[PDB]
Amino acid sequence: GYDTPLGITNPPIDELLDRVSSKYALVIYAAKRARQINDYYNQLGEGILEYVGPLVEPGLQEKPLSIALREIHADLLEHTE
Amino acid sequence: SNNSVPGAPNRVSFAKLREPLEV
Amino acid sequence: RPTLSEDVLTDNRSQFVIEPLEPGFGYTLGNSLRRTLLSSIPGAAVTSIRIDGVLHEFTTVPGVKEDVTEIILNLKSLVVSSEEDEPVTMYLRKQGPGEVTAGDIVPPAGVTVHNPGMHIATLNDKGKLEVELVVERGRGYVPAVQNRAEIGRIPVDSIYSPVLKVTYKVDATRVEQRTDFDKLILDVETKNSISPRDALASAGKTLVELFGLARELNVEAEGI
Amino acid sequence: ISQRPTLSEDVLTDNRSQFVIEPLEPGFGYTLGNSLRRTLLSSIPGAAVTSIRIDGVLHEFTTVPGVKEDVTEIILNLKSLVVSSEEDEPVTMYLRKQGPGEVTAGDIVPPAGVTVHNPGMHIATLNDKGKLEVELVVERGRGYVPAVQNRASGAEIGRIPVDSIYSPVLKVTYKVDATRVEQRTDFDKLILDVETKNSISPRDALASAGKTLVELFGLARELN
Amino acid sequence: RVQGPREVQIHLVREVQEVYRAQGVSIHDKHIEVIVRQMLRRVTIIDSGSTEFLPGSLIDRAEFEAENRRVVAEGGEPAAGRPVLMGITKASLATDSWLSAASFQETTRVLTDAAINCRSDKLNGLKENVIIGKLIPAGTGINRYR
Amino acid sequence: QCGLPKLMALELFKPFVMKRLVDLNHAQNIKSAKRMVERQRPQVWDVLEEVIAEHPVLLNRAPTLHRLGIQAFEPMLVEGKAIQLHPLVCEAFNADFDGDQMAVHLPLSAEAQAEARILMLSSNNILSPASGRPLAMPRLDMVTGLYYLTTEVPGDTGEYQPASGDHPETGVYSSPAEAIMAADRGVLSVRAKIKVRLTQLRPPVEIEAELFGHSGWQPGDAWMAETTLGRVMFNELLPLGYPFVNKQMHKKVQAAIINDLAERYPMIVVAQTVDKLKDAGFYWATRSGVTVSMADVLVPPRKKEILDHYEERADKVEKQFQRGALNHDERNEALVEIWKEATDEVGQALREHYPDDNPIITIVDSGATGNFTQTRTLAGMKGLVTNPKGEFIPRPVKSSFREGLTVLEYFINTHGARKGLADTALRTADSGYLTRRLVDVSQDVIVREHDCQTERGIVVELAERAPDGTLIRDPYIETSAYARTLGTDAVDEAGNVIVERGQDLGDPEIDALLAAGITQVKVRSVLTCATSTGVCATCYGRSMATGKLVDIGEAVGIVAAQSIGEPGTQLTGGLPRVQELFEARVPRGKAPIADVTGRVRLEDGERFYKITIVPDDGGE
Amino acid sequence: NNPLSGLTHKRRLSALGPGGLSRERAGLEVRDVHPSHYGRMCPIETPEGPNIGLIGSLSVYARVNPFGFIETPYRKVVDGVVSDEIVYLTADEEDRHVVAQANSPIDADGRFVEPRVLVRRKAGEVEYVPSSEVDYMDVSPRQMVSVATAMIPFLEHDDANRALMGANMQRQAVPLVRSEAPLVGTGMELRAAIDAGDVVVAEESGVIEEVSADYITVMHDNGTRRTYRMRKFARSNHGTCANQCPIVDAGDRVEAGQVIADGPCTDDGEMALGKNLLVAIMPWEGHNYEDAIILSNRLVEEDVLTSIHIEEHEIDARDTKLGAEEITRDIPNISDEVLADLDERGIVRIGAEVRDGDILVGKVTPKGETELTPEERLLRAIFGEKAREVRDTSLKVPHGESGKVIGIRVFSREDEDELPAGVNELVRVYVAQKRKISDGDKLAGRHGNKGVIGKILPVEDMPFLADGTPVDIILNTHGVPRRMNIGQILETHLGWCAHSGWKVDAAKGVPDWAARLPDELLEAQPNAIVSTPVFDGAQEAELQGLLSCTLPNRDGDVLVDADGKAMLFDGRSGEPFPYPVTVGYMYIMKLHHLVDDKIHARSTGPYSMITQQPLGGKAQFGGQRFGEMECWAMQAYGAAYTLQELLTIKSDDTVGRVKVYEAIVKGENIPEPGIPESFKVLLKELQ
DNA sequence: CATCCGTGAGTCG
Ligand SMILES: Cc1ccccc1NC(=O)[C@@H](Cc1ccccc1)NC(=O)c1ccccc1
Ligand SMILES: [Mg+2]
Ligand SMILES: [Zn+2]
Repeated sequence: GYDTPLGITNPPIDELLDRVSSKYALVIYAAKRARQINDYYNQLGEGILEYVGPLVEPGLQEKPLSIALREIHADLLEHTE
Repeated sequence: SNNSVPGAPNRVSFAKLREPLEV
Repeated sequence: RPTLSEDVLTDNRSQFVIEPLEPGFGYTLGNSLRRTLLSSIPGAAVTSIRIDGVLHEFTTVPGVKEDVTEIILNLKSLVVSSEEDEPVTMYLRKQGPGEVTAGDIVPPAGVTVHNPGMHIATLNDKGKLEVELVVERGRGYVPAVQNRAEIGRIPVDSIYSPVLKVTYKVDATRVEQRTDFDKLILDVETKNSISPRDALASAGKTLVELFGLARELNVEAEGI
Repeated sequence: ISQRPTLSEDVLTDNRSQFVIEPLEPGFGYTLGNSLRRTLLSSIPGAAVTSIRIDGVLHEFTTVPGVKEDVTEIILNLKSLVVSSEEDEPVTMYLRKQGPGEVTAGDIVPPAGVTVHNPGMHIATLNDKGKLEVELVVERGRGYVPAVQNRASGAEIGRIPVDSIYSPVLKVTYKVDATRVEQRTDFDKLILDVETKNSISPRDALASAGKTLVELFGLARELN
Repeated sequence: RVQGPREVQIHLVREVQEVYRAQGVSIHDKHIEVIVRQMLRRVTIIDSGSTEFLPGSLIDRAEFEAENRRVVAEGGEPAAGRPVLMGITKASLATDSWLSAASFQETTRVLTDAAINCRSDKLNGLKENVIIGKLIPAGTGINRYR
Repeated sequence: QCGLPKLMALELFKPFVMKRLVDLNHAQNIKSAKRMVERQRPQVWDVLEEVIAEHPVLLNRAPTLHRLGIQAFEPMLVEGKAIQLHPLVCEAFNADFDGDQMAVHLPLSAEAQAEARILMLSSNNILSPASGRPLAMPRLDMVTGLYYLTTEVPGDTGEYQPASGDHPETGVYSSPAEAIMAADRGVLSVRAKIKVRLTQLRPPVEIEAELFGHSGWQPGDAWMAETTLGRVMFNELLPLGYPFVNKQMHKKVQAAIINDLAERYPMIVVAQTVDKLKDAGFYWATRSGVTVSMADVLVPPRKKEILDHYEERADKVEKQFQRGALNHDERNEALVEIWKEATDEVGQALREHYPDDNPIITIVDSGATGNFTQTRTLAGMKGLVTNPKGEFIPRPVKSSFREGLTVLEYFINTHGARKGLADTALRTADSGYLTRRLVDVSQDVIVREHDCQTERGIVVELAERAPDGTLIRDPYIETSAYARTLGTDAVDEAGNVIVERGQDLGDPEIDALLAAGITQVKVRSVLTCATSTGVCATCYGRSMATGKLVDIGEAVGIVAAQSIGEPGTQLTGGLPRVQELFEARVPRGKAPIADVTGRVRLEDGERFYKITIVPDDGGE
Repeated sequence: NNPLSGLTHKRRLSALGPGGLSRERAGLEVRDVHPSHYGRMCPIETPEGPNIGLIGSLSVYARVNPFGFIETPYRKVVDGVVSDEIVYLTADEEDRHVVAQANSPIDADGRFVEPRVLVRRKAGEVEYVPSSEVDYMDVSPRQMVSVATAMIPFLEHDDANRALMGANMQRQAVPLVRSEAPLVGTGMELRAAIDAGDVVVAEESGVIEEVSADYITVMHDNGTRRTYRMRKFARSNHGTCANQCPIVDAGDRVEAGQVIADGPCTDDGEMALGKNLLVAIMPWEGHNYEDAIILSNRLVEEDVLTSIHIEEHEIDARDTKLGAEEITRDIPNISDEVLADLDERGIVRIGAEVRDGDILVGKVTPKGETELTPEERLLRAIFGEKAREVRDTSLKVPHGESGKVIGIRVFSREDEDELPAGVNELVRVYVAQKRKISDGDKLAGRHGNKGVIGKILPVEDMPFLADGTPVDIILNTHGVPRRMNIGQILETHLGWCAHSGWKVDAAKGVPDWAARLPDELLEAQPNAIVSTPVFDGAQEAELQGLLSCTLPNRDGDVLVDADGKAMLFDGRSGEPFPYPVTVGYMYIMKLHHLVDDKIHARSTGPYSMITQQPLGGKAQFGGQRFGEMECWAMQAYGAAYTLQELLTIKSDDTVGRVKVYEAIVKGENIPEPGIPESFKVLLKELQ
């Protein structure tokens, strides 16, 4: 129980850290996924077989990281070390 | 007064009287 | 750009958003609009009470769980709307085992109780309880010593005001290239007597009247 | 526990006049006078110089032959120039004076609907062989608006943008006589104080203050 | 020599602490210990034995007991060892990477020696990696997370 | 967040803006887009607002003495040319505002922004990796602002009064809403003790049990309390679910509250709560009435009375040296003692003479800032000055600054003052140099494994036995035991184990062992645990920042190095001693130790000390 | 920076240099205050940095003797009787004598009051000594100090630590559009400004025959004339504004040695490094927290803390191997809109206003006839536009810089202007800026109480006195007892007394506290100038008394009490602040640490020739240094990818930095970092 | 345990 997280505090890092081994692991976890999304939008322009698009509804001009970091909170992704 | 020497504005000074020599 | 008015809700209270204000007018409108809702709105509350089995305050009333003190506090929280300015009187009597509420109160004509489910005092068996209430009309908040029959009359803190608690913050909105414009957010909690949205419309009409005095002189220049 | 519509009295002095307002809510006079003080000091409309031009002068940092001051000091003297214009659109004044003698604001040629209120204001001490041909533009506005904004518009290289201090208000304060005697005689008496720039009357200033605020608090009364 | 390796590690840690304690600063013993630990990771060679260890050389306890694990299994004499306390400057110099030690201190001395012992550097350190531009083998650099 | 100047932003996100300029067709190519950013066309300002959207930037402040010297922030555009910093992180950067400059680095790679927002965000690193203590906490005006309203004033107005005579009980309100309406009218003081019924705050643990039986308090459940209105406003911030605190908010108090929330409540709660505290402090720091007047700084009453006494005690010592009965080394060493004692007595003179109203003392005693040694140097006396050698000077500075030091007084104080500034710049250099040595020495130390498995640990003396009786907490408890994990089950007299092995010691788990009576625990250490390369996780234990077990891959060596060097500036043993240790030099003091235990044989000579030891077990 | 800055510069006493010592060769003995410094070298004036101790200033009254030692004036005491005969003593000469401190009480004839007096003795030792042994006594109390130090009112109340800064900082002050003398002074302000030589003094007595903004002419008694030419809007060494304005009106009778025109930071011939502002000692909604400063918008609107700065920009036209650089209005691929502010030559026109990125002097150079791109050849065939052989080598306005072009200087080899070998035309364009005080600009008092401007509130948001007068500056209470510089507090009190005026009660006699007060001060006007000489001047007694003599305002009401405090109204809420606030007038200087200078940023820029790393310096448009200490910070965090990225593609990866730029403008992903060109140099340097 | 030579001795600007 808390106040609605604003901006870059959202999603709440605590619930985010629950879904991962440690801080460090979440970083590569999120970043590599963001690297898929920006790939998908660039490849969709001229090539099929791109990585899966945004599993959640993209916010207006939302950064690829912010997207990935949200769908991590939705457990919609799989985690491999 | 303080420096009643050149033609300056009067700046009133709290002091013991200082007459040894001007700077 | 002319300024907007917005509202995020809750049953008893709500937040209002006023933007964009000219730079320096957030605070100019701030503390004045709060002191109005808390003070410049008339309602009805309790001025004084009387208890039958009380000749002094320290002893609790025969047959009642609560002390003399805690009963007063529950009573201050009672919400009432009287139709006549002049002071009326309502009685509340109940005996036997059980719990006394605000629905048990016998109100005069044109006098309404707005929270009949409010707990007041828990009576046990062989517990007798008769209370005479004195209802007045006023504004804001009035101390007890200013309201001091001398056969057991108790001076009560008068919370005439139908607005309970109001806070305000002044952020800055970015209009055009200017990041100077003030955005006024306002929190208002009212009794069960009047909706907050209505409390503002009355508090605001109140102030419009004051500044009329100034404007009457020339109505020179302004632009919206 | 009383009701009385409020008053708006006046005790005057030529440049500044105290305003008395009573009877008001307890602990209200303070946050009510301030709401006017913030309206006056910032948002009372008026007129002042925006840009100027001087014979043989291409920018702010130079000297006119025969004059004791530099252009910077001349522009800096011109800041204190008190002007009232009626033309909503920009207007052009003029100043031309030669030979020995001191130039003032009385040597300004104000067009129709433009009046100087302080002709005794020193501007420049033109020595022998000193000639000064100046051209001042005067617009209407409110608050404070910087010079730097003029040059980007498309102004030709000759013009010298000057900072504008439109506000015709000088110094505003207030005091409050709150009767706190234990009774229903508790109220607040507000004494506002306004000093102007002899450009507009203290009353007219407060009048435009009221016209502004009334238009603002009126959105607090409109329904959703 | 009098109270043995473990006792000297708890000595430093509290003498260190007592100085910070005096000035109101509280560091958790933990951090001090990490440092002290690095000071005692080498022992000195008393007798060479069958090992190729030059006597009077400060060698890693890992290397010393793994070369004495290889020669014990080979049939030859194991080197006799005595624990030795190292200052952080000396210990930092005695690092496995000539890269790390050159960038530390006494660069010209580091080089002249490493160029003689034909020392190869296996680029597996924080300093070593920062230099060459490999991700540092720590945090989001270890293969586990990477 | 941080205030990144508009101009600063446009040049950092310059390729990012030329990207979205040619996107929304403001420019036809990448070459023109450049010419738009350089010409500062009005369009780019609306574009830049979108470009910096939740794209974190790195604020750094030299000299970087620990890892919190670089932090990440959500960048906010702001008019003006200066960088706007959040008040709380000042403690971390050690950055005041007497002109300090900070660096801003823009992380480009997807991983870089990731590492920023997650590892390096200011809202995650509230705690000190060195000590676990809160660094982003109320610091100056904040604590003074909070310390104001949470103070209980006796005869203050609106205070609770019992019933007696014809007037009932004065000072009992129905709700916080009422008490607020009271101080607005002008009857209630926010610092006066009153009784109020509260509906949205959990009561103390001791009173929730008495009033509910620990039935689980609920938002709506009423109860009565004896506090001040301001103390109530304070607890609305912690907020619900946290046990009400009825004390005055000294800094150490507030230090505890945050540290408790660090342990129990999640990170995003602590960040949000600590923001509520900052705003609260400043509003009330404004209305604290904390101000410095010449009036508020007073000279002690017995000023010349006390100083004359030690001047007579000194003239007696001077004349006792005049006859040659005192050695020259003893004369000064006694004169030092005379004047040292003198300055203490001047200090006492102030504290009792000074009201707790006094803003100079109101600032000192509140843990807001300042020492009383400053307040003494200000109003009482400067005291002893330091020789270039370092020894204290026989002659004292009798004048305070308030009175004005004499000419000769100012000269010698100036001598001492400068030598301080010089040394201060020398130790800082010796601090960084030591720091860099520690950094290289512990680089190959990373948390590599989750468990070394060795049952080896080291003893920690948790408690000290009391002669009268009872148990006394060891002074070293915090730094030596609190963050460790156990390597052996801790058992009391009974066969009952109190804390298992593989368990992180917390605040209650120490209290369990402290109440059990056990006074020694074995804990997993970095010293003991033996892994191939570096160390495991288990032994290190609780990363002082995270408040949880250290993550696998943490550069706990460098972090340790920083932790030791960062406060290196603040020393007198001293910093030389610190180096002398870490470098393991043959010490100056070179105190001898016993080679074998036994009976001592003191045979002192006036010319030389000799120590013989008869071995307890046979021996020579 | 200012006239004082220059003055103190000349009196610097530096150990550094050839025949002197290195900064690394200096031990801790050289640098601490030696006792023989007294009345010769200032113990307060010295740098803060690594140069501390090695650089000092010469004390006021000290002179140099032909053998190069430092002498100082001492009054002579025959036999307990003070003589007006003065003899200069060298350091060792003074050791052999016995000297009395200056402020020791003296008879109207010249004799001492007490037998045993305070005495300075050889080796820094001090002891009471009977007056029969007194040889000499100090000339002035303010004798140990330098000229700068002597300008800090209530110096004996500040810790040497901040008194030192307060000294060093006065020379850091910036000349404001016009200058106000300080309400509170020490008497040094006059003599300083004059001897500084940045004002205008009259040679011989006479009458002003003609006065202009340009020059002052004087008619001497002997008939001869001397005309003094005013220095107008000149660029300093540090770009400050040395502007001289005449004081005297036409036909004034002026005497020799009188200031007839003052210059930068000078009012009526007195050192004016700042303004007299209305101060409020109080915390205010956190915007003054940690030595931050809050300002009234009055100071921006009224140009109170506004200054003028001039930059000098330069460019030349040389002989190359492809021809010779020619300066011309004809610049390759440039609209007539960008050239709209140039003349026919290619130079900016005087009066024009310039932004950064704009052109000042249009210069073109012949480019090397190398084979143009096969992709650019084809692009010139389509549009049929022949390429020019002249690359634009213009002089553009550097980042940050902006202002009005107030002068052009041109030097042609053609017009026989003797240039160095190879140069043809050389242009210098001078641009001035009227810098209003902004957020981050560094203000300071004379007491080392520095700090940057945190916020500039509207004039109505400011806490104000009863009569409605809004304050100017709001200083934080917290940063005051800590620093031990309460002389700023005394300056505030005396400041307000000097603002309102005062009048002691003469009925029932002259009050006992004001019994030492010189007659002239028992009555004072609103805005009256005073002097509190160092180790003299007002005492805490007189000050407290003077606080009660505070004359009422125009409304007939006293505004501050005898505590020095006054009640304030929050300009935001309206409600009155609960407790009385210390209020007065403090003298604030504008220092040369302005954000318009200090702010800097760089995406991509120029690069190092050898190491292929970014250059350093705002002038070179270089990047920040992410150094060894800063690496450890990343490492401790465990942010390896950030750290790597920093020292690779963000620095000296030749192929990476270019390909990361493309990845950003294309909207693609950040590539993998290559090999650091610095490391490739190492291996070749080792080779 | 004490000498002689060689190498350290904060950061940005
Ligand atoms: C002792 C010393 C060391 C370094 C610098 C100055 C001094 N001595 C003083 O400052 C003396 C005055 C003096 C100055 C110059 C030559 C001789 C003597 N002042 C004091 O010893 C002193 C001590 C306590 C109170 C007041 C003055
Ligand atoms: Mg600083
Ligand atoms: Zn382990």
